[PDB]
Amino acid sequence: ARSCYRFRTDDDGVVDVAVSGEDGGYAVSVEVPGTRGREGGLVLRASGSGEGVPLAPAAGGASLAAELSFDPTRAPFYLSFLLTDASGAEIRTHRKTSFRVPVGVGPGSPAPLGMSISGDGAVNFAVYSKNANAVSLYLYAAAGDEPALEIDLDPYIHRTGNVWHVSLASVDGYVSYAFCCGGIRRPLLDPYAKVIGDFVSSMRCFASLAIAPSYNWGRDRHPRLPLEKLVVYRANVALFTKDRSSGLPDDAAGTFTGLSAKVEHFRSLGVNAILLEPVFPFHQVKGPYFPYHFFSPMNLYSSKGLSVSAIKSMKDMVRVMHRNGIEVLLEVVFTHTAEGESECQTISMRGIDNSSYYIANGIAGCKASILNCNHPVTQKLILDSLRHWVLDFHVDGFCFINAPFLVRGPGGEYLSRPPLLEAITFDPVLSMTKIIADPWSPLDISNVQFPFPHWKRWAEVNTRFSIDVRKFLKREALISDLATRLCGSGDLFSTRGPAFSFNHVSRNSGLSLVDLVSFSNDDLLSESSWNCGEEGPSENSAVLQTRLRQIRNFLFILFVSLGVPVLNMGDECGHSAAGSVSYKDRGPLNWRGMKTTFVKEVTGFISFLTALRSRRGDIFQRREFLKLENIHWYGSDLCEPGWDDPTSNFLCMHINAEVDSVRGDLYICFNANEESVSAALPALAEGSVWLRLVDTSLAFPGFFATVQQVPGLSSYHVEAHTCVLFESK
Amino acid sequence: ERYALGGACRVLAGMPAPLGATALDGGVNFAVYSAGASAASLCLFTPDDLEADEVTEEVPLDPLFNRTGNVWHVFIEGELHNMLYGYRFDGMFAPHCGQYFDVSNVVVDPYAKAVISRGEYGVPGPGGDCWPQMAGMIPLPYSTFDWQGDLPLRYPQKDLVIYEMHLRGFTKHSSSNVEHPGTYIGAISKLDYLKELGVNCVELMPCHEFNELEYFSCSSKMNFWGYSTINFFSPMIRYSSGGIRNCGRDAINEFKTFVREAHKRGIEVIMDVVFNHTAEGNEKGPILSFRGIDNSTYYMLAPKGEFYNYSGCGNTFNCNHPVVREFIVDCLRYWVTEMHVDGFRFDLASIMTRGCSLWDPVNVYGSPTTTGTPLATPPLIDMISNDPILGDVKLIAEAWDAGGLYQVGQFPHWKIWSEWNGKYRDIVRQFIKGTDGFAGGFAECLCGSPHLYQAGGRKPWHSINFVCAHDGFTLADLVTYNKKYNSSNGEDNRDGENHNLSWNCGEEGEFAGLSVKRLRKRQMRNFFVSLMVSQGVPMFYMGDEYGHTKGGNNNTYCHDHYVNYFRWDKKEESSDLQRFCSLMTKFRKQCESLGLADFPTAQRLHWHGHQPGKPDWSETSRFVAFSTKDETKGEIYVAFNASHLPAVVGLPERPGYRWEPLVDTGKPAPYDFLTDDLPDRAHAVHLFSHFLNSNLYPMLSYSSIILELQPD
Ligand SMILES: OC[C@@H]1O[C@@H](O[C@@H]2[C@@H](O)[C@H](O)[C@H](O[C@@H]3[C@@H](O)[C@H](O)[C@H](O[C@H]4[C@H](O)[C@@H](O)[C@@H](O[C@H]5[C@H](O)[C@@H](O)[C@@H](O[C@H]6[C@H](O)[C@@H](O)[C@@H](O[C@H]7[C@H](O)[C@@H](O)[C@@H](O)O[C@@H]7CO)O[C@@H]6CO)O[C@@H]5CO)O[C@@H]4CO)O[C@H]3CO)O[C@H]2CO)[C@@H](O)[C@H](O)[C@H]1O
Ligand SMILES: OC[C@H]1O[C@H](O[C@H]2[C@H](O)[C@@H](O)[C@@H](O[C@H]3[C@H](O)[C@@H](O)[C@@H](O)O[C@@H]3CO)O[C@@H]2CO)[C@H](O)[C@@H](O)[C@@H]1O
Ligand SMILES: OC[C@H]1O[C@H](O[C@H]2[C@H](O)[C@@H](O)[C@@H](O[C@H]3[C@H](O)[C@@H](O)[C@@H](O)O[C@@H]3CO)O[C@@H]2CO)[C@H](O)[C@@H](O)[C@@H]1O
Ligand SMILES: OC[C@H]1O[C@H](O)[C@H](O)[C@@H](O)[C@@H]1O
Ligand SMILES: OC[C@H]1O[C@H](O)[C@H](O)[C@@H](O)[C@@H]1O
Ligand SMILES: OC[C@H]1O[C@H](O)[C@H](O)[C@@H](O)[C@@H]1O
Ligand SMILES: OC[C@H]1O[C@H](O)[C@H](O)[C@@H](O)[C@@H]1O
Ligand SMILES: OC[C@H]1O[C@H](O)[C@H](O)[C@@H](O)[C@@H]1O
Ligand SMILES: OC[C@H]1O[C@H](O)[C@H](O)[C@@H](O)[C@@H]1O
Ligand SMILES: OC[C@H]1O[C@H](O)[C@H](O)[C@@H](O)[C@@H]1O
Repeated sequence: ARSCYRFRTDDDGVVDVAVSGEDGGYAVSVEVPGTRGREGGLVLRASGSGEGVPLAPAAGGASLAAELSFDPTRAPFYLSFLLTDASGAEIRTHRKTSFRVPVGVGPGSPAPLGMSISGDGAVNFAVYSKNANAVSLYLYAAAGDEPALEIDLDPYIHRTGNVWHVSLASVDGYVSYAFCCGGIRRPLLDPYAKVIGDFVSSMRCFASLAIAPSYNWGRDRHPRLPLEKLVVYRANVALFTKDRSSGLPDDAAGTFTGLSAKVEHFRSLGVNAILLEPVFPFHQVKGPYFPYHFFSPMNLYSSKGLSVSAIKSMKDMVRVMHRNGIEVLLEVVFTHTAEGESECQTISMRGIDNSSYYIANGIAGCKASILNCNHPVTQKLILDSLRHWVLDFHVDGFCFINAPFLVRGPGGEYLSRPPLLEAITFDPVLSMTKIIADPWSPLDISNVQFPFPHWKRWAEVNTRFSIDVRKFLKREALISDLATRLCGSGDLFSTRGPAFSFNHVSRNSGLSLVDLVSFSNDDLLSESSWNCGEEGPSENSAVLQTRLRQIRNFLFILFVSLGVPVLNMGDECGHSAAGSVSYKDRGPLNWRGMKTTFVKEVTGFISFLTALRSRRGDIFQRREFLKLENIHWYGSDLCEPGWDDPTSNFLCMHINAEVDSVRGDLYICFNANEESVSAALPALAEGSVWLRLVDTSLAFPGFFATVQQVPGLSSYHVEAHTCVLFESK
Repeated sequence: ERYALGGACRVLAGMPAPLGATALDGGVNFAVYSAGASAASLCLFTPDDLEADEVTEEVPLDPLFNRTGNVWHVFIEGELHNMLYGYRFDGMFAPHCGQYFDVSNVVVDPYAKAVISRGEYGVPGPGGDCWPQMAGMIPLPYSTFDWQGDLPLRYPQKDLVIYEMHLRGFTKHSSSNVEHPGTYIGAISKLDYLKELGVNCVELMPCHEFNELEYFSCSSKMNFWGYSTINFFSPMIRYSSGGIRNCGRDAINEFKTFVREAHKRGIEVIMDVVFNHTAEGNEKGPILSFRGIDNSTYYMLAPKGEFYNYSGCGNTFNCNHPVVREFIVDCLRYWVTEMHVDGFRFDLASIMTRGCSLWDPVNVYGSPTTTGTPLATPPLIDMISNDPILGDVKLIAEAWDAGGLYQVGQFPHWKIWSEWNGKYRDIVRQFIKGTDGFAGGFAECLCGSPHLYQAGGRKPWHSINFVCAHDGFTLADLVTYNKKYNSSNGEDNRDGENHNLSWNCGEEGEFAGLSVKRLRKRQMRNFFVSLMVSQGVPMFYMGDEYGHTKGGNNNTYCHDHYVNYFRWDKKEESSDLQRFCSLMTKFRKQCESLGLADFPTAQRLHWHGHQPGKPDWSETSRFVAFSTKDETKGEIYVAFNASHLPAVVGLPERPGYRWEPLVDTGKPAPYDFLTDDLPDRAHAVHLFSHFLNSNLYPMLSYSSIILELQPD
């Protein structure tokens, strides 16, 4: 139990200082080897005091030496001294400094970044800070307000390059730690901390010194579901079950345990992938989309309200989902944080080194700190975070919010070769996880429409799908747009496939399904919504019937298009937002509605559509676009539709089931017109008759038949605002 | 449930990081990246079995439990430190597509810390096999080296004098009188000589693992310099006296020991790393580590599977691929944290600026910048410059390659990277030899090349000034031969720089008249003076301090004999030049105005000609003189007369002061440099006092002088 420090002197010599802890004080043995430069003996002026402890010949006269002792129970300190030869001349380090050594704390190691436990039991701390030239470690014990212990780090011993580091014999009696950088006494949160404390707003958080217990994953295995056979369901951990109607105990609602308790509800809809909203720790004021930390889940989502309980609960939820065959996808915000320009907002890395982690003055019209995503240090932080969330929490994929922002360089420019995205795409550990680019940004600055790079690996959320479907149902779009979106949006995913198009008609933000058919005013023109004849809720029977038909049409288009349908939380049960387009106004999910006939219809229709997708995997769950010989476009009576005619809001798809076991053709009619229209069914071989499976103008018993039979070349009468699906048998 | 070593050892899943064998929890965790491999197995050898080229044990890897993403991994409980390991990968063999998988090959992990193939330098394997089976060393659960409190010197780079040295050649000659010639330990007993020579930094020529017999099977040549690396995490085990003892661990420790001793004597260590290519060569070369794991990832390939050749050595390392970037940064961090290296010099560093094929619009966006195109902000150099650890070490770059890319003054630097100033070399070689139109360029060289480094935000000490290196003429050959003599290399004298900018000082060859020999001595001292008075970091190759000669051969990469050895017996014969060089280095150290942290300003530095204040910058000028204010010397006047004519140069008029001679390369030794150790220094000064009293100095042709302003 000792530590050596070999100081190079300024007179071509060496000074070896060995610090050994006592079984309680400390013993510091100074040894000057060599000769010539010290001809005549020298004295150890410890801080230049009236003492000096003259060095006596210790080894054969070649090695002069002295020994000092320091009392026990003394907090870590620094022994600073000079050497004076027998002529009055002083002797200093080669940096023209007084030989300074630590007592009570070892040198430490530069890796791993963060807090590590060594084989002996010593706790290693390592933190990167290029801007700072003075770093100190604060250790807080159980309540503390002020540090229970403060350890300044010597810039010469406790530093390798730009990584400050220090080892401690033990941390007994201490529960958390923090870093002070530059000289400002504000504690800082270690970026690489895996366990953290509770936020306290000036802002304050401390990394816990406890190590997360080893988690027994048992036989847990990644579902590894093919991207094509994916039906996503976005969910907010808090709002999903925090309502008392969910029937969960308090402190179990709104948590990961509550999320896992509804795996049967998830399975009932045919869902096999839940897309959680950001689970990183976040400021309560700004919301989940402004994270402070990137290595643990938020403690509000744990039953006990702690970060360790949060880790355990989230791992349990992932285990339950994996054993139930459902993948877990995390929405991750790596484009900005909740930290502020001022010193009160600074918590984690705006203080440690904000020249590396953040862009100069951020961007225009945005106070939120914009991360320097393409700076190598930030690249490493983000990549380590992703690897931690994959290897540790067994996450199946990530949906990168504000993904376009990740392509911008330090100066706010647009990089032609974004290094961070390239690193993410070709990370060996992450090669099997799904990566999805989400253009929507919580900020107030829309970036640009541009060609996000994918390497045939990135999926994308297709907002164009939402806009086009909404417009078509609103009668302000050409049928060519609906044709493009139904066939997998090949204009955008030509080189990837339909499966890489994450379709959606309603998001956590904006208007919900029941709000796209009820709320349509001047301010909501951006949502491309239609009030169906009367703004706000109403009692007009015709209007309500039209709204029900519109909801059915939205779900039908979502689940019959080529791609991955992404179902927002509450869409299945009419979770109204009261006409607000802000995600912050969304509330807890009212589960009672699950016993209604309206929600019965919605959930049954969604389940039927998912079952149709599963059964006819050769049509909807394809890795490649449908051939341009098994798709035909027809109008009122088996005729060329008016692609360029804006007034024609009717269209028909005929899909030839390529029988490369027999397969049945499909015929889908979309009618957004305010008036009915005839539909001439295609021709079928002798003995085959169309089966009317979907008709959105009927009541629940018959709305989605698993059946009515129709001979070939017949003429159906599509009612206004309806979708019809037939399948040859 | 599975067991590896006849049931004794247990086999678990493991974890994918860190890559390479790692001692952990009473066992060893192996992890290796391979994207194209459909199957993989871990092959364990015992040293005797590896000698026989037989696998002691083979643990197959399940693609379900022993593969996370593109990283195969497996954990084995037990005491495996005394065995060696490799991998056997099964995939597609398709040279046209860039795949080379073959189960008959056992490959060495790129992250292996020691590659055990042979023990003795230049001794083939059992049967003349120059390419015997190689394996990697399995780590111990603890470190077995005492650093003795070693701390990083962190000398400011302006205070560096760099000594490029070959580890084997430094002590391999019989005249070294060391216990182990040609090893790290053998070199440890000469760091005292280096310290007394004035050096405080040693640039080791490639000490990474390499095969010295790769040129030996065909032909009968050696690979002396070692610019073809097998393993990058591993030191050369044939440069250690231990050899393959304790599975190479001893060799590792030996290298560490050398470093430690260098730091005990106040000498920083800079490793010469060669990341731009590998010993595997082109498709026709051996498959050792990278080609058998992922050729399409680790190498630059044209669309038809051909190997891009920008290094000139057969293949090009895909430096800017993300995986290769991570590998290179990890290797450098390992050499800095584990082996306590102070800096790196990158061979053909410009190859690290050329982009990879991943950004071809075919791969990204699926359909229509290309492979090998130099980049403005290469990702690898960005990762090195802004690395938490590597950002604060020396980062010297040889800014060019064999593909025609030349980036001196333009290497993407982030205001961090230094460079081998080849323009300084050319300009100084051309001025000191008497060439027209190089007075202004020479003056710029003396000032740290502000026209190259000042605009970009770099300082004078980011320029690594050098006149001679391992490749090219030595300092003595630079003044003895007009043209190269490379017939011994075997390639019909087609090797090495053809534009040497050298001058035989009259007659050619080592057999010349007395006047030519004295002129050569003058020229050697002039080169050293120019190197030691310039702003920047002076770098010189080993042997230039005593006049090492390679017989006119300016490319001796394949000679394991005395032509590349430090001649300790010939050092004593030419101890006058060694004394002059040591005194010049000490003089540079003492002067406050030579190792400047910023470019010289007109306030401190004044330019003169044959008369003060009237420099001649014309194309016919061959004289450059200046005076520099000095906080310790008062003022120093330096003058170079590269003309073939003597000149009585007037000195600046400083009322109440006199110029006292210090250095004159024309004087006979020891009067070429005046020190108090000469009992008759005062008499020597008095014999020229009649010139110095009228502010004059008589200079021979091709000679330099340094004077100090003393009160009088
Ligand atoms: O970046 C460094 C740079 O240069 C420094 O100094 C240079 C230094 O790096 C080198 O020594 C350099 O030498 C080069 C070679 O590097 C390079 O090869 C070059 O050009 C040719 C060369 O003519 C051939 O090598 C050519 O084809 C060969 C393959 O490349 C090679 O892989 C070889 O592979 C194996 C071969 O199949 C086989 O013969 C085998 O040998 C035996 C085995 O025992 C076994 O197979 C048995 O069964 O039988 C065989 C014997 O038959 O081993 C071979 C490899 O070990 O196959 C081809 C040969 O047929 O490729 C290259 C293409 O470029 O030629 C020389 C020229 O010098 O030059 C130095 C210059 O200085 C520094 O100066 C500098 O600082 C630095 O920047
Ligand atoms: O340069 C002409 C000039 O000087 C002559 O003396 C010597 C030159 O000063 C000197 O440079 C050298 O010329 C050699 C070149 O430096 C070098 O490229 C070499 O490889 O070839 C040249 C010589 O072969 O040598 C000359 C003398 O030989 C000469 O004395 C003056 O009259 C003349 O004005
Ligand atoms: O004195 C400080 C000054 O020193 C250096 O400037 C000198 C140049 O190094 C040197 O080349 C020379 O420049 C002259 C050209 O050679 C000549 O062709 C002509 O056109 O005039 C030039 C300058 O007038 O002399 C200058 C000093 O006169 C150094 O480069 C500067 O950074 C530094 O400020
Ligand atoms: O989006 C569909 C449009 O393009 C198509 O290739 C067809 O010509 C027709 O369906 C329409 O013109
Ligand atoms: O098929 C309807 C349309 O879908 C697509 O967007 C393609 O352009 C083509 O398939 C057609 O124009
Ligand atoms: O990118 C391809 C586009 O046109 C094609 O012919 C496909 O049939 C369709 O799925 C897509 O719209
Ligand atoms: O899937 C059928 C495909 O055939 C086409 O020639 C193109 O590849 C694409 O436009 C189309 O989707
Ligand atoms: O390509 C031109 C340059 O190439 C090389 O790197 C040489 O070192 C240099 O002398 C030459 O001028
Ligand atoms: O100066 C070094 C010489 O050898 C190198 O390997 C370069 O490829 C060449 O350009 C240069 O002339
Ligand atoms: O032809 C092989 C040549 O390759 C390189 O570019 C070296 O600069 C040169 O010294 C060597 O002879």
